[PDB]
Amino acid sequence: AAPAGPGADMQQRFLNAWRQRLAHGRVRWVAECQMTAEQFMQPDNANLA
Amino acid sequence: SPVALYHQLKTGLHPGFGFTVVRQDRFVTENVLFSERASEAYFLGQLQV
Repeated sequence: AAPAGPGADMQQRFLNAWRQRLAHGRVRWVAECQMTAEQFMQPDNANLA
Repeated sequence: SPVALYHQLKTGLHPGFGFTVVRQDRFVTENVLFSERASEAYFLGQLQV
């Protein structure tokens, strides 16, 4: 995003306008807790491709 | 609980109880046979068409 205006509520611009789409779907890129052979396996790692 | 037993097992904590693992397995054999002089009194009927 582009930042806009004062920086004070810029965190608050992020928290309120995103909260519906942020809290609903799980993020892809937290896969660090996935193990080594739990990476390449097809179960739970449809993000393989 | 079975919801909790994801986060114990998929992450890698041993959940306090351990398993025995049963599979089936199948093997071809090559069986030798034997018999004595007369084991089967055998019979043959008349053909019909």
